[PDB]
Amino acid sequence: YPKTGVATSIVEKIERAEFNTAGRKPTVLLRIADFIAAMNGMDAKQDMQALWDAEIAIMNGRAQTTIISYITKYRNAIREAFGDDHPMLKIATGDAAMYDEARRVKMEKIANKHGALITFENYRQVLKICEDCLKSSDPLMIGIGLIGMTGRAPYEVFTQAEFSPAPYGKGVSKWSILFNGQAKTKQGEGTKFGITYEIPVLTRSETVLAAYKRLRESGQGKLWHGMSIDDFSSETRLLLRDTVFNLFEDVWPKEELPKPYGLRHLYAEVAYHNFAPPHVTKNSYFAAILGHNNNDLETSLSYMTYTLPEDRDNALARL
Amino acid sequence: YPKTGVATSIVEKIERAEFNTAGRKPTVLLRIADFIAAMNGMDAKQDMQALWDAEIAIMNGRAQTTIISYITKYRNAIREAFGDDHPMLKIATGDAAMYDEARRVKMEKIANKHGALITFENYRQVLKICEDCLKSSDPLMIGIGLIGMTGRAPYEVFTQAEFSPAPYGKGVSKWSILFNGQAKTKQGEGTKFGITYEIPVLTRSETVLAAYKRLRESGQGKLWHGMSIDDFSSETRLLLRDTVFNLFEDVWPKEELPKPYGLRHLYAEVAYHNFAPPHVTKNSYFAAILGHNNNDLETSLSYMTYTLPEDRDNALARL
DNA sequence: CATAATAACAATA
DNA sequence: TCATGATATTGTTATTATG
DNA sequence: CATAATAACAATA
DNA sequence: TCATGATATTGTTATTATG
Ligand SMILES: [Cl-]
Ligand SMILES: [Cl-]
Ligand code: NA
Ligand code: NA
Repeated sequence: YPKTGVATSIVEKIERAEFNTAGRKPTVLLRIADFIAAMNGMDAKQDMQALWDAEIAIMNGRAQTTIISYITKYRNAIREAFGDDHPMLKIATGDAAMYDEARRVKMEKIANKHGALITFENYRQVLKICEDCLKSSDPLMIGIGLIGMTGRAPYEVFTQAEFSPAPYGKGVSKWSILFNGQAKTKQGEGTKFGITYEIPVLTRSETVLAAYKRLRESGQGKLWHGMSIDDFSSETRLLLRDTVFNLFEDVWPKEELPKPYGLRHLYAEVAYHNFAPPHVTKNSYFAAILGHNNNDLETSLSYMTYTLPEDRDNALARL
Repeated sequence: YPKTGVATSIVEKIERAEFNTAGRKPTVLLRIADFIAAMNGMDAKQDMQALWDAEIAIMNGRAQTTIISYITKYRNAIREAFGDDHPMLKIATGDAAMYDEARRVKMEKIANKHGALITFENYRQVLKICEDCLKSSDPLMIGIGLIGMTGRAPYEVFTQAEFSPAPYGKGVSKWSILFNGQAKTKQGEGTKFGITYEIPVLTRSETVLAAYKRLRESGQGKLWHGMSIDDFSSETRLLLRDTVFNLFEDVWPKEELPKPYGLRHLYAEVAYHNFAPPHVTKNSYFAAILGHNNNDLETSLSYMTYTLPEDRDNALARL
């Protein structure tokens, strides 16, 4: 328990923002910096409570998810400046009802999607487009194609993925590769953090591996590699978004706009349709190929979004 | 907040047990009765804590699930004698780690089953046997057949089920009926408590309805109707168990012994295989036909236990 | 000289 | 299963009384 | 006289 | 997503500087 410290990343972001040619003012980051600064020398939890109450009063008007995210930012700043043992971490948090309601809403959305799956009629054209993106010389395109083919998250694909040949007996597997660099694990001991596991691919493994080699050895590929989530977001998010919008504009199901992470969802589906052994559930297979926490099947629920046109067809054959 | 009261059901069970021709002594019920008796006049929470600590010390040696169940019994007794506002309800409970570990174990079991589904090779013979049980004159048999065909829980089937014709446009549906009397709802406002909803049946609806009419109008049927869970358990559980063991001894998959609730599991599976529309997930369909809480998909995980031989076959066709 | 009856004991949803 | 701090079911076995 | 750049704002897993 | 009290990602839009 120290009473002194500074949140380096926020301050650096501000000082970096002092040379902005355009864009918003970093007001939130400013408030966080001022918060941490005012925290220095504080010992009375009453004062801490008052401060955090001021901050809470400021965030009034924002959306629930937004407020939650901001709270996450504040807490990470506190951890960065003062450590995990600071008492403010017992004060600077959301009220229980907030997280309860967030959970309720999320589960409601998932439950709604499960009762109204979207028919991905042109999924073959999408997969085709990704496979075409594999051969492009534009690193972004190759990345998108890799999101489509390996089903790895954008951050994983662009910043930290490790793809390698998967041994099939005494040879190399054609329809699967080894992957390392799972994201969002939070370094849980039951997670795939630092674990190399085998995943299926929706095209020949040679093409995937080669394409990833072309991506890594690229200039933008060497710029991307090792990036923090903020760096990657600020650098690529909107461009990737626009490019994805434009690529699949006319083939994506009209119930929704084509977003990058959708390619992950679809992947799972297609993968399950083609490679899943008969002794496993859809939840279990999703959980396996997506690299989820040990013994978890609940996260998989979030990925059941589409239904394949053939499944739709023969589910109408049986009737 | 009163300090006086008696748990009527326990005492009545004891006084009823005073005329036992055979069987164990009601020691647990005795301890609960003595507990409630000693609670009378208690005002100091320290004393309450000491008492419940004595009880906890007694239960040492039992299994975790057992201790949990016993705690449930104690709490229900406290609620019966003193009401929901008694402070002992804040003391007479399990420590958080116990329920955490229970959850962990349960989820681990489910996750294990999801990665090793059992091939129900002879499920057609089982369904056939149930359909045969529908025409029997033995009410128990009819009940079993109804567990197999309607997929309703034993307690529901024998004690409180309300089956009725399901309207299909301007007529009666052949492959579905209306059901009322959902169990285990705990009267949640998002549950099917007191709700009549439509369920699929694995044989013609006429046969089901007729068979249930023959069951209800029976003597044992009129004895069963309206029974508490304890009454039904003590009256029927072991007989139903033995009969179920004997009926499906040679056709049930050899990975497990044939238990009544299995017929529910299987039901779901078969139902999903035959009736599920293409726009819904297996989780959602299970949740729908099993009558689960609103927006819940997690309970359905517990019912994915078997895999049908045809699915096994064509999952090996695709390979 | 042995079996059925009962509730403890236990696991599942 | 409903809620996420537990309860309500379903499943198994030791112990007891009894010509 | 208008567009791109940036971080706020927001939702998903 | 990992844990079940939240965090780490991915997705959207208002605001700002700038010949
Ligand atoms: Cl293909
Ligand atoms: Cl059939
Ligand atoms: Na919301
Ligand atoms: Na256990």
